[PDB]
Amino acid sequence: AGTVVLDDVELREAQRDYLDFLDDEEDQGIYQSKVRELISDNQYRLIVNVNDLRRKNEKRANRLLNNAFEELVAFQRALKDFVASIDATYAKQYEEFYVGLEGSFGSKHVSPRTLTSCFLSCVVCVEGIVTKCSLVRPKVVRSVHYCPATKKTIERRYSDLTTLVAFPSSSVYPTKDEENNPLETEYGLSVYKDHQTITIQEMPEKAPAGQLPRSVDVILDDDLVDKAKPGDRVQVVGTYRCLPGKKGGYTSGTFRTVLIACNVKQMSKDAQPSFSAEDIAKIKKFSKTRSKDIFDQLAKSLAPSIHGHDYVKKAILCLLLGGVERDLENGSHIRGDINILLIGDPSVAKSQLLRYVLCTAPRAIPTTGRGSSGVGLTAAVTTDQETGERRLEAGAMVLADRGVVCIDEFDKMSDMDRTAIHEVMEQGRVTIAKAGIHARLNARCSVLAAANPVYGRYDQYKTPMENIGLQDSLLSRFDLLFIMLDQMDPEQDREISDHVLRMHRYRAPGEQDGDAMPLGSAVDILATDDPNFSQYEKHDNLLHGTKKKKEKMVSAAFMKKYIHVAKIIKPVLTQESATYIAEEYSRLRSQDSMSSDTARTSPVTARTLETLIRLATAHAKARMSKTVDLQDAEEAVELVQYAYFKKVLE
Amino acid sequence: AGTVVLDDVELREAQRDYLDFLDDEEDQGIYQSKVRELISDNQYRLIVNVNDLRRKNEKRANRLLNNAFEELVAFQRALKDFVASIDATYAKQYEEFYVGLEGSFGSKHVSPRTLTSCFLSCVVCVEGIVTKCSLVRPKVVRSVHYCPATKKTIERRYSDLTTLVAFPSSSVYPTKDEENNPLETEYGLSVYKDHQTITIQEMPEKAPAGQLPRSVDVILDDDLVDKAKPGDRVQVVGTYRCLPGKKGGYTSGTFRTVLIACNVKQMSKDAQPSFSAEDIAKIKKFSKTRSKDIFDQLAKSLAPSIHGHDYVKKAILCLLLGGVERDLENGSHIRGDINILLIGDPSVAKSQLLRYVLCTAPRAIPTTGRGSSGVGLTAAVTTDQETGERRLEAGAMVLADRGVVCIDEFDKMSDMDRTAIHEVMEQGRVTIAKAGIHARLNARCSVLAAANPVYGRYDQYKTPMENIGLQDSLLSRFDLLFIMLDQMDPEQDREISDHVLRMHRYRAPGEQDGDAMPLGSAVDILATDDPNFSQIYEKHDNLLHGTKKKKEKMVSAAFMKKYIHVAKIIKPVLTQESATYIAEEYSRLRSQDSMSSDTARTSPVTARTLETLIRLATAHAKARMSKTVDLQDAEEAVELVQYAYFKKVLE
Amino acid sequence: LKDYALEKEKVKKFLQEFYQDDELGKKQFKYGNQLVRLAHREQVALYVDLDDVAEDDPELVDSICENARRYAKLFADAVQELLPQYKEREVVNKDVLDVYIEHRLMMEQRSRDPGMVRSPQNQYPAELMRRFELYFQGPSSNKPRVIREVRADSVGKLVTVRGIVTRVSEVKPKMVVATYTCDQCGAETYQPIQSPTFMPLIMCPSQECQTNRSGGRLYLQTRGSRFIKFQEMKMQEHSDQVPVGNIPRSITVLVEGENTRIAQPGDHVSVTGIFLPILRTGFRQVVQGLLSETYLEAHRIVKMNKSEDLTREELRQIAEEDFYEKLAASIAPEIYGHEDVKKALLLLLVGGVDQSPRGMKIRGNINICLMGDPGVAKSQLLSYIDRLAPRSQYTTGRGSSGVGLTAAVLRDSVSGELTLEGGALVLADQGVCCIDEFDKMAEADRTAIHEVMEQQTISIAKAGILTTLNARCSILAAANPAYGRYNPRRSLEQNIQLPAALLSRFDLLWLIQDRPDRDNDLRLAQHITYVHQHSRQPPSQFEPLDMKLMRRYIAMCREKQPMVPESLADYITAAYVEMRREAWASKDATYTSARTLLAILRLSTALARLRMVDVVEKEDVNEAIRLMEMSKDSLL
Ligand SMILES: Nc1ncnc2c1ncn2[C@@H]1O[C@H](COP(=O)(O)OP(=O)(O)OP(=O)(O)O)[C@@H](O)[C@H]1O
Ligand SMILES: Nc1ncnc2c1ncn2[C@@H]1O[C@H](COP(=O)(O)OP(=O)(O)OP(=O)(O)O)[C@@H](O)[C@H]1O
Ligand SMILES: Nc1ncnc2c1ncn2[C@@H]1O[C@H](COP(=O)(O)OP(=O)(O)OP(=O)(O)O)[C@@H](O)[C@H]1O
Ligand SMILES: [Mg+2]
Ligand SMILES: [Mg+2]
Ligand SMILES: [Mg+2]
Ligand SMILES: [Zn+2]
Repeated sequence: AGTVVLDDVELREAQRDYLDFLDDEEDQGIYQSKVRELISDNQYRLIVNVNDLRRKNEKRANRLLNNAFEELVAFQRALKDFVASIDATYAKQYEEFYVGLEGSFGSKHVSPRTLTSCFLSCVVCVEGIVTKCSLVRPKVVRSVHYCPATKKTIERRYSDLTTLVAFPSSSVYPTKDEENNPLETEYGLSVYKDHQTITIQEMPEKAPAGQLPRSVDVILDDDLVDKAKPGDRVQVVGTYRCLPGKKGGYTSGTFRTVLIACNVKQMSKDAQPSFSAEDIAKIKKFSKTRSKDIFDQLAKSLAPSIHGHDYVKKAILCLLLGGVERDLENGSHIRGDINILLIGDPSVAKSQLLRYVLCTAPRAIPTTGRGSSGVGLTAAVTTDQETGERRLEAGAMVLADRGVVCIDEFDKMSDMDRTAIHEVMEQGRVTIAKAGIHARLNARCSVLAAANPVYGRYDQYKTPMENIGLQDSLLSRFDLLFIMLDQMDPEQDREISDHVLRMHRYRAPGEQDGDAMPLGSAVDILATDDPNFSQYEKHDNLLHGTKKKKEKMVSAAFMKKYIHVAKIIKPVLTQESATYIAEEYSRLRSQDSMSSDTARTSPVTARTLETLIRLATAHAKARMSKTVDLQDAEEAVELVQYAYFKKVLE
Repeated sequence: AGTVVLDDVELREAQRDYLDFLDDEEDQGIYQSKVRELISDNQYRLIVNVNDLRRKNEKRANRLLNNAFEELVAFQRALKDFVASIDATYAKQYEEFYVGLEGSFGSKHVSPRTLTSCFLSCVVCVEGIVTKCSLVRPKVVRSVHYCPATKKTIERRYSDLTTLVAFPSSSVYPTKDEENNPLETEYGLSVYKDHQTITIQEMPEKAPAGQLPRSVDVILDDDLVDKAKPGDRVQVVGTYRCLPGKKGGYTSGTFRTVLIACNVKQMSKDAQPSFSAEDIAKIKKFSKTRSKDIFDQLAKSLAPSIHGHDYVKKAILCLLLGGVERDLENGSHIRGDINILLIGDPSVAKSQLLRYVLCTAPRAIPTTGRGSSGVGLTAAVTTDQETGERRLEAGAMVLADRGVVCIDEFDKMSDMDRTAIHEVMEQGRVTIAKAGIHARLNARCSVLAAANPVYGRYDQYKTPMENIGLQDSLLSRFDLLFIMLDQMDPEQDREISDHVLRMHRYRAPGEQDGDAMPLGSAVDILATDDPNFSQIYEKHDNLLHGTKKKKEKMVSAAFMKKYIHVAKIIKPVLTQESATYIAEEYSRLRSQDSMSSDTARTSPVTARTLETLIRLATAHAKARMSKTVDLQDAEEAVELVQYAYFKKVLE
Repeated sequence: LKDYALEKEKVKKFLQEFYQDDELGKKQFKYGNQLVRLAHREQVALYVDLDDVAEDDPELVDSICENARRYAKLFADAVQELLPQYKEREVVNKDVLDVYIEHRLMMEQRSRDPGMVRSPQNQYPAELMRRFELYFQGPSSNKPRVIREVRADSVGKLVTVRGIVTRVSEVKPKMVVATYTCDQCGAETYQPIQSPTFMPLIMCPSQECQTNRSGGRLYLQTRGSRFIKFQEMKMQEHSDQVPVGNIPRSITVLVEGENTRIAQPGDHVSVTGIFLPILRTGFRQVVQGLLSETYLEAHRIVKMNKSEDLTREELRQIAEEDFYEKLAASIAPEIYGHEDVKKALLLLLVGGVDQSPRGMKIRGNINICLMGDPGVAKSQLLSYIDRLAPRSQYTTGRGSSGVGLTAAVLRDSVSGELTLEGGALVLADQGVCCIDEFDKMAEADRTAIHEVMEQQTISIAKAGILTTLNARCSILAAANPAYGRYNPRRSLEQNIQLPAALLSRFDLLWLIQDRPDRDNDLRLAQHITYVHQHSRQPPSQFEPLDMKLMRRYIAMCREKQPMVPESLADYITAAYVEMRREAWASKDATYTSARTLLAILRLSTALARLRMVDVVEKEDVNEAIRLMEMSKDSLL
């Protein structure tokens, strides 16, 4: 053969439609700005919301989603044309520009179980958990060969025939000149694109509870390779395709299918935020208006469904803001995470606070007493069994690096596990070694833990030392230790019960009118978008989640935005704050700090001094202060003074 | 496997050298002018003299003559670049611009016999005669297809793998879409180049005597195809190459070789002369300065080695100049060709006049009395024997179209041959037919014949009718008849013997140095270039041993050739004074009482004699470059006819 | 794109006339002298510093870095063609490879007929005849890369990466040029080897066997063939360049030649090399295309921060009477207090001197157990010493237990068989093993540590393994004594809770208790707030030494074997018998044995090493005894 096409009508029309869609200037300017932004960010993939195409062109959107390969070829040619129009040299740098897809794939949004053969050559959106990743390998796309005898230089092109027919002429590597002079390959002048394969499995929480998991293979090519690691929950948008078998004279009719990714995005749509100019202005005004009691307002707005526990909510706000790590020049390290332990009577809502943090913070990992044992909590070392090499496996605390581990039923863990937690809790790292490999994994996680005292209910007539069952070294790791009692006072009972009944009465606004909460039975989730991978008035409207209109509460979305901005602040200890903190620490170390019939809940060590510093720093962050002023220090000291002592009754 | 050459150092150097040679603007821009000129007249092949390339870059010259395709493709890339620089639109209008070669090939000048295997892939110059041309076939170079099912149009290119390995995927003609939808070809959108194979044989007069002839197959591609016809003596320059066999599995090691032409040229005698502006100025000067006696100056300068026969020489000049053909509106035709017959005693230099006209005139064909027999003289009809069809074959008088047939020993020619040439000698065409084919071939020729009288010698005492053994129908279409008579007068013998002995003592300057013998033997010809296809011209010959001394010069042979070429194109128009004089002259010629007793008619006077008065007057006017046939022209015509048509019978 | 003849002329000019003033401001033609040494077979590896090339041809450096195999070949050719004119005398034929080379050259000149045109396959391959290796020291203008980020866009480029060596194979013969001989002809055939595997030749291609059309079967031979030292190492990302939720990424480094035997497992290295592919033939691959493995082809291996391989004032502070105190106070200056603890840790870094009398080895290593209350910088001191010591390993709790401390047999990758890999105590052999949370260490590990601390070996007789490992490592342990806290109501040996054997193995059992104390708590809190405020320890009288300088001083003190005089024997004996009498008489004392006397002796020899004297003096003994006494001071 050797035929060329003379202005194919469908490809011409498609490229015209796609370039019309991309050239957004008479329209809102969205994708024209996006293409500028990839030029400036020095990238060559544009992610296109398919809903925008449906809005602009139903016919393109449907044809693209149902005939993915040639449509995507048209739309990448149109993208290259458009990029050249904006900037021809940038378009000259990259051989091809790519298009990823995003948005709402209605029936094309599948799971690895539901990705059947009717989606072949369609765009699909598959969600699952990465079970295995291959190594990132380079695949040669253009080899350059020098002939030392003739001084000639040769280039050979290898087209991407991953899912196409590949005749053997298409894969020969040149080794000889025409008259059998040897060629030497120019590695630096050749072009490679790196290639990866991952397997996506149906998420265990979404799989039918009875049977074995279903998987799909995914080919990742350049820009997309290291986007996912084993254990990650990801969306992969791409084309579902049959791979060719080898040449043979006989075939079973059986084909091996893969998904060729055009886009990979993490479930952590909570690990990447989006700030508009108005959002930033709102944050700045919220911080400037009341730069004194802003912390209290944020704390009291934290777990609105839980009544009470004002100090505990302040402490959780400090944990969510964190301190600042000290990275000394000689490589030494002081941690900047706050670890909190909640001891208390049954049914005082400490699991509710852990659940709130789980649904609120980014990179938050849940774990219960005996459901994460040994190597499931810190890292593990296993042997590859294919290459025979040792590999690392990240446990709960490595996966929560720069995040939170919410350890529920902390008292029901084994002592082996609780002593494995020590190094992560203080030095923020996991050190694991077998013979062929030794690593030091970063686990810079804060620990929010909830436990019951020994005897299940807290005895008020015993010291907190013997109600908590924890040894002093472990207790020292937790910088704040809250005893949450069930004081059966009638007045506090009235407060709690009125609150609880108001939350049991609340009905969502208009969305519901007397109806039930759907179970979400695995075909309903694929019907809509996944909120996990999905795409701000500073206050909530008041109805009866609160009794009366006397004090406003911060919006959850705005609070996420505000805390994300404030977490980056690095306030500095001022000399007055440092002197005050030092004096308070020396007072607190002393016996006069505790009266008679009051007892220490946890020991006061140098870790308590860093606790004061970290709490004061978090308080300063809440105000966006850039300095740790005396008010921050005294707030931290009252937190510590509250948590570290308990009156014992007779 | 599909690779591209990122860097070919040799190709870069070659293309740079060829573009440098072509730019030429600093070096009196000869190829600059040649390329602009091919752009002007809408060609796409540039004929390159390899002597110029050898001057400018000898290393390229050797590489090109010895590695012909590599260097020729480099040189055609360079030529396309040069054309695009001069004119990008014309350059894009043609896909490929070809380079033909010219000039002197040292050992690369061969014949079909000496073209051996040591010349494969070299540029060679081969001279010979065309034995068979094929039909001009189109070869598809780019096929365009349309699928009505999907409205798609595809195109598929076919590289010229004539002398390269062709894999079967190279020649598959697409019939179906990938979905097995029928394709239909767009013939007017597809590109075809035409193709022809000829066979060139060693020339019979160059081959070793008695051996069988040797041939070479020659490939002609677009714009080179119809350049030769069977029986032409051509010079072909091309690459000598071994043709691929068909995909076998067993090979005998034998390859068919072929010449891939890059240029074809005819005998340069028949080609349009090159005319420098000084030459046209010299011609205009000649014609204007000497007008009354220019005809005699040209005539006596015709065959300088032949002494006397001044009227014969005037007539032969008229034959070389010709009358003007009349092409009436109703298709009727009147010939402008002059036919001349010389009858004479033995050894009166009439075979020499025939030979002179053979040397001088363009498109002059020799023949002897029985060397041509009918079919060999006029056309022929044969059967192709491989297609079963009738094929026309041109004989001597068709090949002499717009030329001269110099028939020698015309009397010893058989009667049927002369009957055959009756129709050509008046109508200038050959009517030929077997049952499957009929044709009316153009043979617009003038016949110059030499005959001997009956009894071998002319008898002064017998009537010229009784002495020329030809009938009035044959004689009457010979519009001038000259009895060249050997009178043994002693003073005439003085003159002739002096002239002849003087011609037998002359040595050519420089070439001859005192005792040299001229011959070369069957290798010396191929050692140097052929003076038959080879590419400052004075007016009068300098004085020499040809003439003693006098106040009357001798027109140079080269200048006379250029002058006659220019003058032959003229179409002088008969004026009314000339017409009246010629009419009354003819009426007087017909009436015998004007002519003396004891004076017989050599040839009859018919209306053909009037037509020849007109033709001779027109040729005279052409010589003066008049554009009108004046009374001097008519008088010269009448005096020539008067001299020729009557002879004194003695007793 | 570029003419390699011009480039070879460029590199020839650079080699011939590049000069510096390296030896005391003297222009010396840095690469000409090395070419001389290479021509005399006195030097094998030539390292071309691309900083030098950039000094006078920066675009040559850019070309080198963007196609590095090509320029390694060009530089090797230039050196080959320059060597004959830098030869001043005759090589003494150091080894057998040289004998082969000069026999081949002799026979080639003997049957030369120089004007004749030979076949291109009828000479010696260039790599068969070199005896030199050429490497690049990448320009300092190229920033070091992260192993994760060395990808397909850097194939064929000269890159530098940094990492920890996790696994390095043994040096093995990799064949470079296979040499065969014929049973018919007496010529040699040569097969240069680029692939990871080769198919040995069968027939010889010699001219004399092609003329004879004989069988000419050829025989593969190690004798005339050419091999190179070859190691394969894995190298891991540093903890500080791994992304947030990830594990470190390994790269395979193919080390060969003079670059072998530099990196051992656990070393912090910086590797310059070319990033190259290995074709992945064979594997019936899911994806069509030419997929390949990658590796780093090593050019320059440099051991980094703690693995790193003096001015008159320097010797001035070494000879200063307070050198010991200054070094000890440089130990983690961000931890306040712990002055004598830092002195003891300094002695552990220096160590005593091993004695081998009449076939009875007694170690010189010093072991220290910090058993303290919570939050007293034990883990910070352990981590600092791990950062500082040259061969240190840090282990915590039970994350590296069992074969993470001892060895395990592991499937080799290079050939494929069962190779022994060492754990922490092998990677820390002749260094420091920091064992944090010692009291919470699996009992099998504790028994292994028994044998390590006294015999300095690990004996294993499990199924796949029957070996004795060298573990000559000092042990720096940290523990909490009993229930997290020291309580005075219970004796030592009850809140120490170490068996007398394990307890006695430690030269110093340092007790730390943080009893609250108002002014002391203020001093600590001020120190800590300053550290949090400026990311450094507060200014003091003497600025603490850099870790590089501390390493240099400790290393100099290491090869300083001092001896114990006969004159001190009575003084030392009296100190020992005294310590032993308090142990017997006291009712709150730990186990005392002859190991206490050996502890005196090796502590005092470490002090003497710190003074860089060759004889232990009474003050060294005095300070050693004071340290042993302070180690149990907090219980007073
Ligand atoms: N202010 C409050 N105090 C106590 N319980 C509350 C409060 N507000 C709500 N609750 C409700 O109490 C119920 C039980 O709380 P939860 O299960 O979180 O208790 P818990 O402390 O985890 O108990 P346990 O220690 O046995 O796990 C929850 O449904 C929660 O909604
Ligand atoms: N007038 C003349 N001037 C010069 N040469 C002459 C003349 N007459 C005869 N000759 C010489 O006589 C020789 C023979 O002449 P030629 O062969 O042309 O005679 P011819 O007339 O053809 O004889 P025939 O009629 O027998 O064929 C020629 O070489 C020619 O040079
Ligand atoms: N002089 C000092 N004494 C005690 N602690 C200090 C001192 N200087 C700093 N610190 C702080 O102590 C904190 C670390 O606790 P550390 O590493 O001491 O635990 P540890 O000694 O191993 O105790 P545990 O027995 O509970 O494991 C560090 O953040 C460090 O900044
Ligand atoms: Mg609970
Ligand atoms: Mg004759
Ligand atoms: Mg510790
Ligand atoms: Zn042999």
